[PDB]
Amino acid sequence: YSLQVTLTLVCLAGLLMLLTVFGNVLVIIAVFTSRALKAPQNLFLVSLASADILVATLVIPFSLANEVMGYWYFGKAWCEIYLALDVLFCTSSIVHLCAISLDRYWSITQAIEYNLKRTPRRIKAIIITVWVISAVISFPPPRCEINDQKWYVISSCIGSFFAPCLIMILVYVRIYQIAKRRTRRWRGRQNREKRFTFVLAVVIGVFVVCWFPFFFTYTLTAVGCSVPRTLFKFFFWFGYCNSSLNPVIYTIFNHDFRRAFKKILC
Amino acid sequence: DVQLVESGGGLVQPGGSRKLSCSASGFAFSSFGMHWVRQAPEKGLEWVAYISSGSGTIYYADTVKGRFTISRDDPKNTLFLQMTSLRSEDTAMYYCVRSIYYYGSSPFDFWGQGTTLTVSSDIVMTQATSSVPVTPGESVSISCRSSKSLLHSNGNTYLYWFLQRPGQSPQLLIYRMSNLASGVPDRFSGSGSGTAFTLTISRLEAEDVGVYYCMQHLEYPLTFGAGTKLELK
Amino acid sequence: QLRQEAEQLKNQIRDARKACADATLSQITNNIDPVGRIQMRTRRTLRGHLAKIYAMHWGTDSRLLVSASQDGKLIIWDSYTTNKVHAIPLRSSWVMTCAYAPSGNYVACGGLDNICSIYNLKTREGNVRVSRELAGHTGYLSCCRFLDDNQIVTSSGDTTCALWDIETGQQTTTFTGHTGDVMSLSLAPDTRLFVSGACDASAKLWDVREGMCRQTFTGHESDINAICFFPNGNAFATGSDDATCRLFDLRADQELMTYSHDNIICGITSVSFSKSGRLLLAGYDDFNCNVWDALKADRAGVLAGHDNRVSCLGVTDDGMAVATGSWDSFLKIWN
Amino acid sequence: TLSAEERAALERSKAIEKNLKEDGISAAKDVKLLLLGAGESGKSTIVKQMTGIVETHFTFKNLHFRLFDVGGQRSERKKWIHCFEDVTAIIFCVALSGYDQVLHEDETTNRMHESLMLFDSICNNKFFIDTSIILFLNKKDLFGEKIKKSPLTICFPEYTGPNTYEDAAAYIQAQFESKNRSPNKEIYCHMTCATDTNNIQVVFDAVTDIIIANNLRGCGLY
Amino acid sequence: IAQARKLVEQLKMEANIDRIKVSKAAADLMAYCEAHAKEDPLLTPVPASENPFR
Ligand SMILES: Cc1cccc2c(Nc3ccncc3)cccc12
Repeated sequence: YSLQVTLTLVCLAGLLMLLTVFGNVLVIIAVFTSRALKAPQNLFLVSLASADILVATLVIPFSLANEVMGYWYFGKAWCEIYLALDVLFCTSSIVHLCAISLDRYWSITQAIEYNLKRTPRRIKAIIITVWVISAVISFPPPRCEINDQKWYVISSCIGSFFAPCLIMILVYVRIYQIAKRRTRRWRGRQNREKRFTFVLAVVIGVFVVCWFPFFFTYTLTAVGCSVPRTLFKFFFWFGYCNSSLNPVIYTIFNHDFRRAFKKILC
Repeated sequence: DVQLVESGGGLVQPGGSRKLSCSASGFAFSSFGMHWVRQAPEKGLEWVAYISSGSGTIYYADTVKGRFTISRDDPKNTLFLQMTSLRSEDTAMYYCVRSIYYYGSSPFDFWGQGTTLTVSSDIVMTQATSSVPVTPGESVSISCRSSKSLLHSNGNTYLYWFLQRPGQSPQLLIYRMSNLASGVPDRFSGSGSGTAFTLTISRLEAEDVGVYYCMQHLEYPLTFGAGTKLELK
Repeated sequence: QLRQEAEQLKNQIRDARKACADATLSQITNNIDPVGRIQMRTRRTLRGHLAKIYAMHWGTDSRLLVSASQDGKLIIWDSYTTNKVHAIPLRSSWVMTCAYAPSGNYVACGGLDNICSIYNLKTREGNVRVSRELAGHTGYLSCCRFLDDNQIVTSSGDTTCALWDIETGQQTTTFTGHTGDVMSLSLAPDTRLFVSGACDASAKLWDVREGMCRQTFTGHESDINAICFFPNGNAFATGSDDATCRLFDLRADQELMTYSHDNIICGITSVSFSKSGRLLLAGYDDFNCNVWDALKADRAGVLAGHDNRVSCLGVTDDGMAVATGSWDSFLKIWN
Repeated sequence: TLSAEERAALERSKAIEKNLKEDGISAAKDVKLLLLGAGESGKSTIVKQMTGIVETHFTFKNLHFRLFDVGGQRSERKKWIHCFEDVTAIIFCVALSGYDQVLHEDETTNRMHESLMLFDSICNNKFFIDTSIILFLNKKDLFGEKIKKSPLTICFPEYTGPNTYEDAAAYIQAQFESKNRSPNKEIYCHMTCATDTNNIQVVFDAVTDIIIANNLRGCGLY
Repeated sequence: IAQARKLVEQLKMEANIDRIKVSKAAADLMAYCEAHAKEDPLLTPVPASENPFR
């Protein structure tokens, strides 16, 4: 492997881990320290931040060690559990994003009924269901590689990314259509149209641009195309990097969160 | 007003089972922790069990453990005690006592009339005296001794004094060896060090004749000293 | 004609007050040494409420305090252990004032329902019950204070204050002349006189035994939102939406000192004095409470980490701590 | 650690905390509305349709409403106004008929102008800066009779419009809609004949729209 | 009429207040503050021990 570039790589990934943990814990605090943030829906954000902190803190070094060291020097009795835990954490983050999107959609449409049914008990039930589905999907499978079973890989990739991606796309397309239909003083309204298009396109695009390449390229390898070469590692790294940015997308566009972060910083 | 009635006692052959209950009326029973206190046919008082206000905390004595269970049903304002494998020495007199725990509270303030039952380490409070010759119109002091200091780091010494006139249920007199229970004559006064305690009775009268018990509330199981009786030479 | 008589009096009396005015607190207290930089730190945070906290009061034991918030509930706090002793559900959720009986057996609350409710804390049933429903006022209740276990003084939007006999439930006295919503009152330590501030930009001192105003204090540019007596019961300080605090001397009938800063532009919601009276604390609409030197008229130290308007502030009888309540449903103990 | 007495006290405090949280969560479901009329406005009629603060609550389509009106509060509204700051919405009742009626105090104060000014003061308040307002223009029958045979010019001198009547109603409706500086806050207006029975429906629709708008603000789609 | 008469009557005795010298009043306030300043805990910080609030 590299002799000085390894220092550049290890340096860069430590940077990543730092940024991730920092932002996610900032959220967990703001949310836990802000009275205006005492809403049942923010439990999803808290769970997502906790999952991302766990992944960044523990899974990254083993994958940072791997590639850098160049081989699995750690206990070979750990690859079968390291890979599964990585899969579980990433799928849990994705499912948390999908559940947050679904809650937003159900709050925007059928607002009265869903507000009647926006109990913290239901919020916790959804959180536990997400974690249990994440555990179920991850329960099966001098070196360590990811699972290569075609059927298992295809099923896991499909049910862990493609379904939540489609659900998020549909819900946010519906939300965009609703906002546009309700869009029609006038300068403020037209400014608001532009603002919402943005906040949604960013949310719709960061997740896709960060995960679709890996999962696409992942299946491509599984289906047999396997054209991905080295770029897969870049796609792999783009996916984790996505977690660090994840809290920013879901918290910056909310004033109650922006003011809480400003208070915390100052 | 506030009163507790319990009736579950009777002639029970050894090794049997029985259920005891006292119905609480005239107060917010659901907001009070309840205790069961047993008195032997001859003399003495001893704590039996306790169930928290929310029924989330339960305690028992050594002998009670494994045979007695304490339950409550706030809707029906009733306190329950289940007895299994009753022993010959278990024959005694049972009281159910209300108790509310918050800052400046008066636990063990009200006691029931009790129900009789017949069949067939820990802090040692030591009321040395067992009888005190006294005459009306003269003062009298009764001392209580403890094995370990009752003075907690809080500054409260959890020492209690009860008076049980003959043929009637005991009544709270002093809680924390410095406070005076509501509706109690001012002549009573409790004071003492962290291990030794006493009382002062001024212008004693025939109405105060009875037996006094000192109990500690520092930690479970709650312990009672034997009593000190008063007479009329 | 009679109006002209009143004016000429207002004129002569003013020419007479200015006469008993040669020096100023400052000139006399220009050689005392500054208190320093008071740096109090939150020691406890009571976080049970779910809405704005509008009033609070300490018990005479200096350990228990009662706070009222718009969520229609009264909480008795054990400041030492941050435990909730009692939770009183209010019949009317619009409570804007609360008081603690000096004996500690009763707690009174009132608000936008125009009635003052008295709660019995010591009962044979071990629950808090409403003992009396003092309903004689026309406007909203603004402040309450316990003269003793059976007497309470209240202020309302009627521009009047009343003294009540709890057992009888009848106003035994009434104080009229404020020509403006009375917004606060304080009881002198001697317990025979009290003062109240009103929206008419004036505060009047009343004699409880008699029932008539004796001294009227003016020179305040806006409403008055808070009033408190000096520890010796010989002066008092007032807050206001004017963004300024002031204290007056009863025997001087005059303003003594003004506590204002150019940087500070907002109303004052509450004021309080330290045990020795050297320190004056005042809650501000700026989300923070400043501390002023009593005689030097200098902001000894700003003191607040609250998230919204500091609605109520109170110093313990032992002076050990100061509690601040804010519209963020949080109570903080500073020491 | 702590003694048995403090353990019991802490258990009691925890039970109190849990009960308080449950009560707060249960109470947060209902919607609170502030009713702000002006004298002879049709606020009494609205309340009938369904000495201090008067609270009227009702349930419509499995939704609980809490409507507060401060009518007996003759004190200065500047104080105690902040109490109803975290309120779902306001209800404002203007009498269309007021167009031709100097205030009873006969201070040459056009009934409508007093309402226009009162509405402006209420809408441009520090608090209630983001609280949507439900506006009711009742007594259409009265306005309908008066709008013919007497010009709205008396109230709005710069009428520059057809005297009768839907157009007059649009002029007054727009005149009320104006003086709303803040964006992202809509005023829902309705014409009340004093005998309609769908005002509950209109308020329910306004409240549902307000809730939807609030939920779309949390998603950051201000 | 009646209101003006009541106001004048009230002022008849609100200007009768015997008013002490302001300098002496301020001096008395300062003397009380100095005398009672020792017991004030907020003015003079107390040791961490004997502090009810940790
Ligand atoms: C099916 C699945 C779901 C989630 C994560 C997986 C993973 N780990 C990654 C992959 C991309 N970025 C970061 C971590 C490896 C292999 C399969 C995974």
